Amino acid sequence: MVNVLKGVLIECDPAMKQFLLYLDESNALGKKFIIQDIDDTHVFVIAELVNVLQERVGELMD
Amino acid sequence: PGVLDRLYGHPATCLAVFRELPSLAKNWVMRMLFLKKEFSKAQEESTGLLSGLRIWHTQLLNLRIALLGGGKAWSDDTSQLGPDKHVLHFMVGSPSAAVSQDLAQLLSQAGLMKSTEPGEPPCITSAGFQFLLLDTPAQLWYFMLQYLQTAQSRGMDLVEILSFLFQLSFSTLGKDYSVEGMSDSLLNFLQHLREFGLVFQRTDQIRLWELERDRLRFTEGVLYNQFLSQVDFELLLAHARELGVLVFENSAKRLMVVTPAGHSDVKRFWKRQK
Amino acid sequence: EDELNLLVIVVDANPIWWGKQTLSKCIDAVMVLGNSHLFMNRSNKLAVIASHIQESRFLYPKYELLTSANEVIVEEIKDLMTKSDIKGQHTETLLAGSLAKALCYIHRMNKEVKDNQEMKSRILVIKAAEDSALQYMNFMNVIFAAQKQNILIDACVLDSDSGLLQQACDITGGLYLKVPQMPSLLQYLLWVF
Repeated sequence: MVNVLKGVLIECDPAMKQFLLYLDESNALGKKFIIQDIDDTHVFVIAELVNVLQERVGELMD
Repeated sequence: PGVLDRLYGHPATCLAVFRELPSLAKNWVMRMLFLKKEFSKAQEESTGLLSGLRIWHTQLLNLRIALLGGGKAWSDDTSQLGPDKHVLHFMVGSPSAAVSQDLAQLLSQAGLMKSTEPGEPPCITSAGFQFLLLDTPAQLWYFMLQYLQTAQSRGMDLVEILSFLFQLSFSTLGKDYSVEGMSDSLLNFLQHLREFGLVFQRTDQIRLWELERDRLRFTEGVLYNQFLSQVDFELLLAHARELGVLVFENSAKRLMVVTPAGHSDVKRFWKRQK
Repeated sequence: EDELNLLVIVVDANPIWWGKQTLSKCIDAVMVLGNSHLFMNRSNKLAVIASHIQESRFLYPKYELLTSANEVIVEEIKDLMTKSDIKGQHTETLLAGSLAKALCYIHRMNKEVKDNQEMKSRILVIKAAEDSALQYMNFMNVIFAAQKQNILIDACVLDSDSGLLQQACDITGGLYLKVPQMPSLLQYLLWVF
């Protein structure tokens, strides 16, 4: 089962903020690169480099 | 009179018994201090002997004058003993003892100037690795050594003392780290150095804990694992992450799991053997 | 330092010291204490008296004098050691006599000082011995004189039971301490009073 490995960052956001990150992913310019996938409602596989952006954008956004 | 040797003897016995491993000696040594002491002491085991050595000079503070001179006489013996002996605990003991002899003003500046012990304090002072505890006794020794010299007219030691200058790099480090304790020790060295030789030398805050919390926000740096060949290899590789305590998440119906970066390598090794 | 201060130390010589088995050490400690006391202020003076079994005697009479004080004390005590009044041959000591001597000295020093300003004095007793009924009138006479004089009499009982001394401190408004651990003598002298 050690078939495949992928370095990624695991984000453990709340059931409120996650969807926002989704929204950040789409309807965005130079984006949609951001989320690898939604593993759980709470957790997402995302970014790497994008994490700095996702966090900052969330901050700036309401 | 006959009682004196007996009573104090019992505490000599107690210190002797739990002499080796920890730091039992300090309290008992003090009691022992009051009641050729140095010559006789020398035979006894080093640790504890040093402890007694340390506190006795401190304890001195007419007949007292006689005592100081007597101590001065065998300052060499302790000094010979100090070197040669030279853990952090031991190291603390050697400088603490040296420091104490220094304040007494019994030690000969010459002799001290050319001795390994002075090199050793700045050596530990230089190295980043030494702990805060070693640092404070090392620092104190230096301060006391300089304190001892109330002249510098005739004090070769106030040359080697200059070895403080070497410390600045150490202070730069220490500063880089948030080690306030170390820095304070440095300042004491500087201030003391200047002192000896000065003549010769020319609500509202509620938003501030919230602004601190804005600098912390979570995610983890991570490996994901997928496309696992059969369930036994998820469960082995998963249980071997869970005992390593670096599972961030798991879902057995996905055959998918997550490890933070610090145990990527123990997983990469277990995936290769079994 | 403005006020001249005389501290008289009465040392109980009794052979009880044998039980103490050391007198030599007690002297060394007392000397250290005196040196510190004299060093604290220019105006401090010290007088030392020995209350022996047979009689009271003056060991010594400023800090500059300390070297003199040390020699005078060592020599004086050695003379005292004599066999008579040996061990508990005589349980008591002549404290009344010692106190009388102390008050006389304090008075004389005071008169000279009277020419000048006021003097403050206090008496310290290092007590090894036991009190006796015969002693009551004489001791109390001296004690009451001190109280009237407003001279505190402090007492450090290394051992034995001198009730009169305990009473003496109470009347005098002085301090009385029965020392547990006699070897801690130096600490008591410095700390206690």
